[PDB]
Amino acid sequence: DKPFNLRSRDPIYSNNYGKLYEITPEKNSQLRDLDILLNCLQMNEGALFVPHYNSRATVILVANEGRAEVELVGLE
Amino acid sequence: DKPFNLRSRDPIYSNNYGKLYEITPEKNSQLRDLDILLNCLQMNEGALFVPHYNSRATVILVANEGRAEVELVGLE
Amino acid sequence: DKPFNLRSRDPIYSNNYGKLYEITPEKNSQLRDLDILLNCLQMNEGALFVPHYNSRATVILVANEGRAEVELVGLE
Amino acid sequence: NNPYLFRSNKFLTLFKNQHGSLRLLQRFNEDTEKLENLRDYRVLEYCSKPNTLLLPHHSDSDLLVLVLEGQAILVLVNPDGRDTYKLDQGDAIKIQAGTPFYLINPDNNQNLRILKFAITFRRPGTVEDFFLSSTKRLPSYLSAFSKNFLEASYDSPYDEIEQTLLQEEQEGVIVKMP
Amino acid sequence: NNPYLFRSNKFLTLFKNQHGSLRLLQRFNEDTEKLENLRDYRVLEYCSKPNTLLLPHHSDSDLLVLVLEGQAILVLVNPDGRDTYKLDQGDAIKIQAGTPFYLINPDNNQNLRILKFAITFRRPGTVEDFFLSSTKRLPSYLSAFSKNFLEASYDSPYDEIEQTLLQEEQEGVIVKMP
Amino acid sequence: NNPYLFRSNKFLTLFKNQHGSLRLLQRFNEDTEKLENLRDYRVLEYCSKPNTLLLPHHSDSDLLVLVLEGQAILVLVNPDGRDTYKLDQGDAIKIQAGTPFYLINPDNNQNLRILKFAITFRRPGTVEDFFLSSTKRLPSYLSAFSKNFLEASYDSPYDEIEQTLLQEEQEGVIVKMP
Amino acid sequence: QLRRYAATLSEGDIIVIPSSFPVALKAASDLNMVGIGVNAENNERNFLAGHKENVIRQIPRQVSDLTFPGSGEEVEELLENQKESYFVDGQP
Amino acid sequence: QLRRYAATLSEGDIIVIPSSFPVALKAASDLNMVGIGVNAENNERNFLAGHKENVIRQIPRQVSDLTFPGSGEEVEELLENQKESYFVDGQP
Amino acid sequence: QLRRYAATLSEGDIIVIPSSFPVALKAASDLNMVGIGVNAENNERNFLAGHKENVIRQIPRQVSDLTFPGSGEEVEELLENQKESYFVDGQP
Repeated sequence: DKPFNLRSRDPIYSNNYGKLYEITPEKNSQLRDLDILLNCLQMNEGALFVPHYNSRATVILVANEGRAEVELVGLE
Repeated sequence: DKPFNLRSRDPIYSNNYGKLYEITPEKNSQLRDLDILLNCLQMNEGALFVPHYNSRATVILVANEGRAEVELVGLE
Repeated sequence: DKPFNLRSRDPIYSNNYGKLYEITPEKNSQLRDLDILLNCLQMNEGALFVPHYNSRATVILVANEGRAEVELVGLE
Repeated sequence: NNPYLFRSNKFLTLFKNQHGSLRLLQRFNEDTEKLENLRDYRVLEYCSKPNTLLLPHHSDSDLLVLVLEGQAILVLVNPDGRDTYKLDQGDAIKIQAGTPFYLINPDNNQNLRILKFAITFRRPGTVEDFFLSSTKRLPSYLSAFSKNFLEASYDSPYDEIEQTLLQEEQEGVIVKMP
Repeated sequence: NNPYLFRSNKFLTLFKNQHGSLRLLQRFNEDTEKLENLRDYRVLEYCSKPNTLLLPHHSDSDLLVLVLEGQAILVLVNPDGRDTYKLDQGDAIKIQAGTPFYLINPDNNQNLRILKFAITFRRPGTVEDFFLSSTKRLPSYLSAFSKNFLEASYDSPYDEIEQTLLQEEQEGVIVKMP
Repeated sequence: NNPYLFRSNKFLTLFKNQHGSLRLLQRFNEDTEKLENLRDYRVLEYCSKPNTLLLPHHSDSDLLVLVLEGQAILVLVNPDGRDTYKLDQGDAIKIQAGTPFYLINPDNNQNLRILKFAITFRRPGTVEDFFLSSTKRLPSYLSAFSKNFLEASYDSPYDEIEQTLLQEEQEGVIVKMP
Repeated sequence: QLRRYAATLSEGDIIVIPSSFPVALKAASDLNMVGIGVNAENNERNFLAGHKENVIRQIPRQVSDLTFPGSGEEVEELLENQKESYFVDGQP
Repeated sequence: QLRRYAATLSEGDIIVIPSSFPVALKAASDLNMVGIGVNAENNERNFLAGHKENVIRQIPRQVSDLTFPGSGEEVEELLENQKESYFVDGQP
Repeated sequence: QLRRYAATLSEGDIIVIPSSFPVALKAASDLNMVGIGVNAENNERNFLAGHKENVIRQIPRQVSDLTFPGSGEEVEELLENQKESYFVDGQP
């Protein structure tokens, strides 16, 4: 029942230019019942999150602190 | 597979003015596969079911015997 | 993870006039996650698949080799 | 007025003879957008008098059967046997979609009232019944099968099938028990 | 332009006093058909200043609560007790739909920013809040209950209930902590 | 006529060169309201001749792959390795949405016919394919990325990426095996 | 906006009660009803009045003084002039 | 209303069979088909004709005399002039 | 058709990233974001550039010569002029 912190685990990715934290349903029961995924992105100025994609999850990205140039590729 | 009776268990609530029977999915496998809840309400004349609400279930109430003054509060 | 063959099991039905193969979710994990059922029908010329119906599954029938006279009864 | 209220006059008549009736509650999401979460559920009410039996039929939905008044003989038919159940007032039973069944009202005194809660899935919000028997409402679905097809299936002369299975016997789906 | 982008000006104001604010993101499937898979989710943002408390209310959806900035005292109320939680920046907590709760901002220095991710189910895509208190926005839902009903429930004179429970106290759902 | 029947001429052509074809069955709930329960499923048919290979691409849906005729080399690509599968007539395989893969037809004699049953979820009833290669149909999706972005990602001169990755090689997504 | 949906149902009538909506009903005569609740997993009832399971009653004294107009003890007192639970009377 | 949807499919053609709808098909020539059934959990087939798995055949003698026009034994007899199951002939 | 959706989000802004759509973003300044991903079970990320988890890099030499215009070794080489992973630079 207790709450949890997004940084209670080691970053999935923790480069020199940035860090991404991620808590997945297979690791937490509260998110399991909702089938939700949470992650905390941290990046230095000038750093780039290389092109990639997620296989099943649709991420709602919330800008909390700073500005980010994001490039999204879709097929219409 | 056998059927079941709505009064095979002790009332969840059994006052002096009324009684409410309830069979929940966590207690029965047939209802579990449907995610349905069944309850049998019994009340004496003049008795009142105090204001309350259900957290997740939407109850379809069927008047079987008698008349009932019901007051429903919603937010539109 | 390995793939599977539709004829890796004995036919559910294997008459003299025809054969029907069927792989159900309760027998295979890949189909379980999709809640899909696959079956392979094989029939000699002139043979008839007697009137029947499926209780829960909606079958998408694909004609692969040959012609078939199918009769479907619905209620509109 | 109120979108959560459904008076008894919001039940449509499926069938109603001098022996009983089958009522169907309109779709909950019919007149209001506030009950969209109830669109796949249908409520029906089966009402019959003493010594009557709802004929053999299967439905395309799962049915939570509830005996609001009286006693009943619910007989569920399997492809490898049949299961008999003595339904008593206050008893509930789920009838797996596609299981053929007949309901019997054995008491000679009091009537029988039943509530069937329908859980649809093939065609959300719609419930259908396939009666194996033929009447004025509609004729045994076996009758829709082409002449040749019915002869090969049952391996018998057509007039003989039309004689034993297909012709109309009673006038309704609810008959008096001999 | 772009159907996947949602600027901060796409958040509607539920309430906003000189103590804080509650913002609601428009429905993801509002202007585009490409986000139909996100129709049951709603994003809200709760913003309040030091020593303030969001009054008692329960919502009809499950809420993934996320503290984007500051610390908070989330108190979840059960029918047989209450659970206190010291929410710290970076902590998340799901609030079971229907659990009444109040959020408190204890620090006297920095503000409090919270993200509530809403998972709807009663009425997909819609989120409602029932505040037990009465204000200028709306009066305690307990007040909608008829005169007689409220007297029998609480077993007290009407003017006394209207005196203790029903009358308007503060002007908003977010008040300063004494 | 009939809403449950779908002739082969109800399959739309995604792509079709002198080496093969990819057909897509129209949405089951297209012309009739009676197949609403099949709205999230799509049927496709992949047809190719000897020594051909469907180029590298991933789809946004899960795919039940079914080899109706011939043999095939299905290669599923992981971020930490690749998995090779010798598909034989009558074999089925689910391809996890998002797994990049290429299909190869090794026999020099007979053609290859495959059925892909699509289970959609991101955008119900719609299936998309992202081919990493560039052609006349469409150019590698990597090419949509801005100049600077592609240079920093791959850490190389632009003309060199446009040289190795981005420029058009073959004319279709299905090529002859050298 | 707030809204009150009041009504008396007779044999055969039905009323759907959406989760989270507060509800109460008085027995005009000896009543017997049946409810078929959907989406029932982990459901729970919460009462606003009465002795047992009354939530208004678990709200701490401090915070209750700011949630309702009453004066800290006044609400606690009010919420207990009823020793009976779930089901009550209706005679003024 | 009742309706019959008859047709011959050739290579490539598809026919969707909604659960609970009765169905039958004759092989014009050597047939080979594939069915992709959805919502298959706890699915089961029920035959209306044939020896094995014929439901019309489990209906008790008593009740069958009221469900069909035939006379109690006449239906039982009819339903067994076929010793073969699932798949049959088509020669009149 | 192909389409590029580019933009800079500031505090409070949100961007939804549909599964399977390729995505990349550069930090204009020290960035801190939060993503709430739905339908996350068995999700996995796949990178198109970089050393670790780069898929373009697992495509066999043979087949890569037919998938891209480059000449078999040219692509393998290109895909490795970057020793860093997931996060990179942005200085030309």
